[PDB]
Amino acid sequence: ELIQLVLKQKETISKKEFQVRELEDYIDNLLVRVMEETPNILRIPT
Amino acid sequence: YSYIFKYIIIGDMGVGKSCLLHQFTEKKFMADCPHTIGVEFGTRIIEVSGQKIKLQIWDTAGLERFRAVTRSYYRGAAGALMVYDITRRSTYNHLSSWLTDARNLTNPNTVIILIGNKADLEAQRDVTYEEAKQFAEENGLLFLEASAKTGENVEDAFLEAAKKIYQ
Ligand SMILES: Nc1nc2c(ncn2[C@@H]2O[C@H](COP(=O)(O)OP(=O)(O)OP(=O)(O)O)[C@@H](O)[C@H]2O)c(=O)[nH]1
Ligand SMILES: [Mg+2]
Repeated sequence: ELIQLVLKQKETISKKEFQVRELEDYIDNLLVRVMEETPNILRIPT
Repeated sequence: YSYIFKYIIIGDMGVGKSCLLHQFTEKKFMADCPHTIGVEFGTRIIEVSGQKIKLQIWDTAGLERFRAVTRSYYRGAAGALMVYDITRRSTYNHLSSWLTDARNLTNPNTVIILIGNKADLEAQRDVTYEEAKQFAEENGLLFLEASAKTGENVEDAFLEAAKKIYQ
């Protein structure tokens, strides 16, 4: 038994949610610029 | 083509927004649509009152929360597909707040069409035709049920909107 990794796994999870929101913030800020300055980058397919 | 109409598609995660876009612009439900990261758009050229028009149709994940791309996403929109899942009331219950956002982030003559998607999933219906059609009229929306999967009413949804935006 060593039960404390629950607290530690919690810590870990919080850290990755921070990591995730960080990356979503980057993307968003990038996409603003891209949409203003070369929107065709975001076309599909090609 | 000699005019361009900007469309947005909006609605909760997993209603089929990406799959509608993809059914329209490649008549193919390839297939298990895997959730949208940031922002993309397709095009199709249509014809209205004998005039050729490029639809330019933007897709992103169901946000809700304000974000950096939000303003410019709505910004120039001539039409908006507002989409719910026919098998999930929650997605339908949220329509009114989607319409709110839509209405203050686009121009007032922006044409908005309500899509109840996944009409193929009859067995799992969680929302009536009639009550969705009611909401549509109360709110001066165009309304169709559709299926991105079968193709059913997908073309019609985009073209019905295009007429009301004009020749
Ligand atoms: N049976 C059926 N499945 C559908 C239909 N439209 C979409 N799907 C499926 O439902 C799931 C979600 O569809 P998406 O088009 O990704 O929904 P979305 O609204 O783009 O998702 P987000 O990008 O996260 O907002 C996927 O598994 C699709 O394959 C439909 O008309 N019928
Ligand atoms: Mg999507």
